[PDB]
Amino acid sequence: SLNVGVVGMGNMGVPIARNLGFKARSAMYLQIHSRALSKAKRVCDDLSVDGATCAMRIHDRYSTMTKWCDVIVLALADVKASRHALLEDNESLIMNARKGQIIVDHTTVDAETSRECAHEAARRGAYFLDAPMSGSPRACFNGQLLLMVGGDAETFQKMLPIFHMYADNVFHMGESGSGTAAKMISQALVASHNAAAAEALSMAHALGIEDQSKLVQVLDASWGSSTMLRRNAPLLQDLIRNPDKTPPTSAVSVDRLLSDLAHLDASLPKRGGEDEPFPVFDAALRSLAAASDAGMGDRDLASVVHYIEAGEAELRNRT
Amino acid sequence: AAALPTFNEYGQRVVQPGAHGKEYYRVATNLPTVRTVDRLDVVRQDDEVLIWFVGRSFLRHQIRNMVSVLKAAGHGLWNDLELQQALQSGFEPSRH
Amino acid sequence: DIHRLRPTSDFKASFKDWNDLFTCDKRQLRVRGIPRMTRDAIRTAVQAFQNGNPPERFDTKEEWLYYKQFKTVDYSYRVIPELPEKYRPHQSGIDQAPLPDYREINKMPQWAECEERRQSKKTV
Amino acid sequence: ITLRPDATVDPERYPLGYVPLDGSESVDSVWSLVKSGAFVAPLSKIETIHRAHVGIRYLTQSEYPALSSIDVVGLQTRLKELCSRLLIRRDFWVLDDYNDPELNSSFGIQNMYFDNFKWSQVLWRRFQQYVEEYFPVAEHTHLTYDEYLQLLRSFSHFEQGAKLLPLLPKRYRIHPPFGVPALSRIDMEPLLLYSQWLKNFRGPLKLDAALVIRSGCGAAVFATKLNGVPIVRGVDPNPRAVMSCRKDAQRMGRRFDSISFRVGEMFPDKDDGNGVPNSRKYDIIVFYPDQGCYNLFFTNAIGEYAPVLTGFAGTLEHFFEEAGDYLSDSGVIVLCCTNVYSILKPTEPHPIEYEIKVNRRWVLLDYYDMPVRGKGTLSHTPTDHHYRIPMEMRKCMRSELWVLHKMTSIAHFAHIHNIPGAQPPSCVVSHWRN
Amino acid sequence: RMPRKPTPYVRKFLEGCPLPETLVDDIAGANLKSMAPFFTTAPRYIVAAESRLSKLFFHHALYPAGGARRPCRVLIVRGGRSVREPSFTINTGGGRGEVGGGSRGYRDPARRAYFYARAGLVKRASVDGLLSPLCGVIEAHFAVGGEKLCVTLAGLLSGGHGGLMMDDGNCASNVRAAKRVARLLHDAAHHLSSFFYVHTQLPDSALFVSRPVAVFRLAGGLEPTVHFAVGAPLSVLQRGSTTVLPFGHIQCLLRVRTRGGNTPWCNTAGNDDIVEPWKLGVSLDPKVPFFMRTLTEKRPSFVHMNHLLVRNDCETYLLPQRELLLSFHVPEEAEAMCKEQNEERMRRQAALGYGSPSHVFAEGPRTFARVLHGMKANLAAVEEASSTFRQGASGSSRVYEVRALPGDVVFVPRGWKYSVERIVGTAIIDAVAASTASPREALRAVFRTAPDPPLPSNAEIVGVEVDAFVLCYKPYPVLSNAQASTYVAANYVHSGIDDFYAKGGNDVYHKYT
Amino acid sequence: RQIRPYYNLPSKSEHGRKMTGFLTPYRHWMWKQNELWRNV
Amino acid sequence: ASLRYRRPYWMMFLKGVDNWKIYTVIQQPDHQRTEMLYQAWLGGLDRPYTRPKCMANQPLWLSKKRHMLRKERLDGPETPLEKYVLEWHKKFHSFQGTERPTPDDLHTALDLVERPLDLSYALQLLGQ
RNA sequence: AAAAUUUUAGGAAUAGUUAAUAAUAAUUUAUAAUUUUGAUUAGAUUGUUUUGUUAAUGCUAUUAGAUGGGUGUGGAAAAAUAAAAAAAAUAAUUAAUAUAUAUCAAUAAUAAAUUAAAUUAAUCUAUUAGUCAGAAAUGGAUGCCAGCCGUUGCGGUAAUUUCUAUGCUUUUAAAUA
Ligand SMILES: [Mg+2]
Repeated sequence: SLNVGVVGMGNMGVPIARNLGFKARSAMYLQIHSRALSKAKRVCDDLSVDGATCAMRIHDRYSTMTKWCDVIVLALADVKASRHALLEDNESLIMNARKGQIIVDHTTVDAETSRECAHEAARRGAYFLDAPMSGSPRACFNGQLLLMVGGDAETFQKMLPIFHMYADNVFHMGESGSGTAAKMISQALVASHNAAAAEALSMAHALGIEDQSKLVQVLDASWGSSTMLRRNAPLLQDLIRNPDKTPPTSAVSVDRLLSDLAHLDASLPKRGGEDEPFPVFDAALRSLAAASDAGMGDRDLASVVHYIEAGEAELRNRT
Repeated sequence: AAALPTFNEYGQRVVQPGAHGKEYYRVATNLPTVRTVDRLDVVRQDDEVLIWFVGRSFLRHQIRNMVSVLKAAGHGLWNDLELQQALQSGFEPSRH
Repeated sequence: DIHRLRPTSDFKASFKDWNDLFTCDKRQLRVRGIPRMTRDAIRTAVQAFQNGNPPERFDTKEEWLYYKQFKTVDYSYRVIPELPEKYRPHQSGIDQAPLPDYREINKMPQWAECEERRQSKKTV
Repeated sequence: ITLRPDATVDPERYPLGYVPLDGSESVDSVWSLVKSGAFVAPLSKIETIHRAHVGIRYLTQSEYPALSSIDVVGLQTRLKELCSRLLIRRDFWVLDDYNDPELNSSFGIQNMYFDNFKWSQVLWRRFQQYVEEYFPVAEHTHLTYDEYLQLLRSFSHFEQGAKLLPLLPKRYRIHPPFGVPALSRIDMEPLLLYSQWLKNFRGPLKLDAALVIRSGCGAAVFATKLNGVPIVRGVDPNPRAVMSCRKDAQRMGRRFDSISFRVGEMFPDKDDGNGVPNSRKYDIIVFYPDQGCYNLFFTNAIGEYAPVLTGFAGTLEHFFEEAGDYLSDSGVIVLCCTNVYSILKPTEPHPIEYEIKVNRRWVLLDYYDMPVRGKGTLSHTPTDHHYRIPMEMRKCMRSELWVLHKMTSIAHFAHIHNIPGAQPPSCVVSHWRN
Repeated sequence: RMPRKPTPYVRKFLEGCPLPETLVDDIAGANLKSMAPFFTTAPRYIVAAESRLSKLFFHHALYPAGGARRPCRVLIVRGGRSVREPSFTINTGGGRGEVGGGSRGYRDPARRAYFYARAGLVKRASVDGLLSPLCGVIEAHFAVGGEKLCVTLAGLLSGGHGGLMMDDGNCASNVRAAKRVARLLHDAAHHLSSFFYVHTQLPDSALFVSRPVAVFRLAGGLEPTVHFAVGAPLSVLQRGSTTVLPFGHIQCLLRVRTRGGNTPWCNTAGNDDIVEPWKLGVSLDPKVPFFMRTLTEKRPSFVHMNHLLVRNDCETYLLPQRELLLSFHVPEEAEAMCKEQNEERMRRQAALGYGSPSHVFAEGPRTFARVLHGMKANLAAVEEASSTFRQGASGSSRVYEVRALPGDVVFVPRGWKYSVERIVGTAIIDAVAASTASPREALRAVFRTAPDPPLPSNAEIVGVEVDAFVLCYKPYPVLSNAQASTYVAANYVHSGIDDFYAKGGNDVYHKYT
Repeated sequence: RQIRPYYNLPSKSEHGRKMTGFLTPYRHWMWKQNELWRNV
Repeated sequence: ASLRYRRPYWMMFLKGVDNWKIYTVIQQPDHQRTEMLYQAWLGGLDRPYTRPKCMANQPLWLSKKRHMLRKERLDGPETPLEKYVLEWHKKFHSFQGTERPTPDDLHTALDLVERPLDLSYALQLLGQ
């Protein structure tokens, strides 16, 4: 058997440890680490009161977690916290890694971070997998998450029954650094399809089509179909026909998308030779940035439709 | 070897007259092609190779063929087996 | 996984979850890259679990590995020993039966000598 | 080989220079003798040296497993070292299981190729005269057992034919005399992809006069005549392979008539300026190079006044330089490799991509690849040990095919590069100009 | 019958030579018919095939059919390592049943081959991939004061001696285990970076308990076992009140580095500024142009400690984790036993005066005495060829060098000494250049598979690696004169083996009472 | 074919087969149920 | 999994032999010499003898003779208890014996103890 | 158990033998038995209105099989190896591949068969030749010679003639019906 240890408790860190306590019927030993010992004791008490089938341990430092667990899984809040916990700390998980350990990072970090984490784990002898999470916290509670694991192939085959305890769709992107890029490409496509749907419904209102409930039925059966087109169109109808109406706040925000989009331009090569080798990506990014600073950053992703013309403001005047 | 007794496709014993004793113990050549090369040196000078042939009598285009054989050996194309088979092949009285 | 030539446990990574295992027919098992006997065993176990028979069978690997080491031609769970060319001690160089040293084996052991010394001390 | 007993391991206990076997000790006891540098030869039976030959080659691969590219080149050097110590005597007819004229029983690989009645009556004497031409009784007091096995396989090619399947339709057989490397099942597959290429690209490309370089057994020459090329000419540096290939062209019917074989190093002569043989320009030049395990690894540059490369890269740069003088305009060259230069030597750059990108003398017109379907030995030099390809190398090998044309003939093939589904380079798109 | 198409010619009746069954039975060690006299000390190599090596064949490999008294051979088994999962009982289901016991041997090999198509970096596997998480929890137990690490290494020695032979008088075991590592640290004080080898038990960090009475399991979840190992494993008492150790028979061969005061790399070297002496004539090209030799690491310079790992209380099964070179020094009682047995068989079977020829295989009527003398001389040539003679202190014995790989099983008997070195790579030596000078100047291509060695009174413990797992079994019985005179291998082709190893030897009146 | 489940009586024997045909009474009862369903 | 058709019918239910493959090829002349030399190697016979064709073990008359001819391991009994051990094995340890001992016979062995070596012989009769 | 039907370019003898029998397991009796209406032996040899051809009761082909000393077991020796003939709990019975993939391993195409006309769907290519009425072919076979005359190895001489593919499955040469 293998001992498993989950590091970090936030809004997304708790249900992974809850599912690892539920589905592991005292076969794989569970250890819990957090940024504070009070939060780890709190989540251990929460796992204890609702029915715990496996014994779980609480630790305040990473050294006991390293010397006790074979598999370490991390679910932190930001990139810099995972960089501090994995590499920058004195009792680091990768710098003091045991040969044969398997360290999986579920945070959306840059490509160079996953590259240097894989390099330090390969020099220490361990195996580092980067598998950024995509999904809802309640979908994580129900056990539905999207994971794009990059790392070794046989190490990925060793981690499939552990990954199937809290995620349905777990795919192998290839070598390390390819898993953290898939979330960047996915959210870039999300932003581009949202901008395209906003522009298409703006042109639909410009052409004078009054029935949008039948327009989405044909637009879903065409070649220009997308899931974001199915998602945003009932809200975009009210945001177009009532432009004075403020958009409602959502769980996913403009800043939540731009936080992952802020990792992509640092992980991409230098664009200054041609100044724009990505037209619709920056065309969506400027509209999201114009929607952020105007006071609509925390609201829904359908707020791009009021700032479509504002995406042209950084193109006419900067050139 | 081909003139020794062998069973044919129908199983009956056939034997060619080459492995008989008159053509079996037959010497290779009849013409005086047995020649002496006293000295055959390959000297690598600066920027060139010099093949020295010191011998009393030579055959027609013998030196110009030995130079071609030595050039083919310099590129690494033969072995001892092919050289011995070429030397025991003897004289070929046909231009084509 | 009960058979040696049906490595069922080698293809845990060939399915994502329970429903994908239980919905795939033999053509989908063929395109996933599974050999014939293995995919036949997988499909038979799935169809037996669908009929109400869980996979409760004894693993016949070690028993067959025990029975393999003999020279049964049909693998019929028999025991056929190999007969070497020399099966008697006289033809392997040994001249006659070994005689035991009857004076060596009839000596009194060390505990018996110690108890005789203790008896000679305690009697007087 | 004639042994010198003064330079052996133990010249006092074994004054003949070798250790006779007598067929009693185990194979790993013989394998420890050969690893220490001692020669072994059979005393009474060929079965003792044949059991020592198979078991040593299996024990050496167990000690040096083929785990990467550098483990195969080391195993080939070790197996060539050990199999040279496994000797057999020159007078093999004095051994016990050579032939029995009364029971018609024999040991050796001649039972796989010949009949038991035909060997024990008449063919034991014809094989005795067959060894005398290549390995005489005077110059050799002992033979390597791999030389004895190759003499038995080449005696079958001398007696009966050798079918080239599935290259030749079941009735055209060649006779490689001795020292001419025949093709295995793996060696046939680069010529099977070429024969499918020539079946479709003859007539769209107007391929009439083909030239084959380094023919060897002549299997690449006969596959071109079968696909419809009227004029084929072969060039082989082995003179005995040239005489045998043109004799098999007469034996293979009347549809192999315009086939010619000359002796040349790589290309024909082209030295006489007054005889003008420059009027014979070929439109397709075929090259099927050999890829041995010692040939792919030691490729490096040599020469001060004439700096030349060695090995597989030096053979390619000979073919890539002199082919323009024998090609016609609007003509192509076809190269058939086996992707082992990229497997056995992954640190060095690609030698065919080094000609196109750097030298800029040839333009990549077409390139095909196909995975390897069969198993066996690959580019086997005849008098050496047999080494079949392991499973992990066989699933990575591919049958490649490179079709290149001249840099000066871009404007003729410009309408081939602008079709959909092709990859024209940056120099061809500048010369088309719509 | 079979449908055969008629031909107007004769039919070829091939009697073609197949792969011999006796050859693969002797290579795999499953022959059970070879009567081999003249017991020798040369090691025996056995290539493990699938389902061909068990306790039945390995018992005859230990005790051959000639009537031996002691397994006095080193037995190398290529690819014989097995991996066992822990077994557990299913409480749910239709009933109570125990599952999970299975062997991963002979199907999951060590060092999977890495072939790919695109000074130079190639891809290889030098460590065993299955037992590497088991190696990690042992190597992290010694990772870091220095005195605590020294007492950790002294507290974990196998049986108090750890394989090392040192004179210790008026001393208990717990002080002897400290004196041995004190002698090693005093010896390794002069070199900046040196190493030594010890036998150690499994630490408590590698053994975790499971609640169901109490079941201990390994940290990696895999147990290194040998399925063809005969007899019972060695039982060692836990001291802390004496109970048995849960995994005491599985030991470790630790290489420890000292301080004083999977990407191999290949490089092809060139040189700046009588070829075949065995061949009589002069050849235009050499028959063997290149040599291949195994590259071993450097031993630091050398009173001097013994540095020989000797297990006098158990039989040793070495499962290497890296490429090692083992130099076996033969004990004197084994070669004395083989010498007296061979000379007894010579004076019994060959009582003739032999005629006194020039050499053994001379021309003349091959009688039984000449066949026996030829077989004895070939055995002597095998012993002299595969061994070398070293010097010790006034002592000299045979030294057999054995190339051990990851995944093999090397059986070492009790009383056999061995030095262990690490194989670092593979070199290629040109034969024409080695005819004039040493082969160090004749190097053409060098593959370095081990890029290990870093460069950042007493000595300090730097690091600890495990090179092999030592499976220690209980000492196999030595037969007497009467037991070996009546020992027949044909009585042990089916059964009686576990009673041969449980009871002392075999019965003197077995199956003829 | 007679099914040998994992929860039958194990024969701890190194000279033969590792599992006997001795059932559990639950196995006897469910075999009787399947016998009746075949008997119809 | 039966040996009904692999070995002769007189080897039906046959267990516990040394090697039953010996007794299928006894009639071959090189194995017929090996059987008669083995009966001379076992002693007890004044003439050359082969065991019968339908027997794998030794016959009942022959193993009774070799058990009676076998010299006892204890030679030269000093104590009358050690003479009683030789009377115990001739009576209660004969070949294919039927009669069991008596608790009064154990009392006779427990009444002849003189030295502490006699208690090792007497208590092992108590264990039988 | 019975009837019944084979062949030899240079045609002759055969026998553990025929019948009777109070005879299993033949100590006897007999003028015994096969064969010129073709025997025994020797050669060839599974047979078979199944194949091919023709106007043809003609000619010509064949691959169902069996097996007195390996074991008296078994009802029956047919027993040293066969992709099913599913083999005593419904293992599975939707389908198509039903095998490679029972994937490594000494070993060689020597050899054994075979001869097209889809066996799942995720868009997108298929379709011999700038035709050769006969002109071409570094395409085969192939030498000869005296230089005033010694093992110097110059030249005529880049020798000349003789067989050819292909078109042209409208087809032409070879054998048989
Ligand atoms: Mg009468």
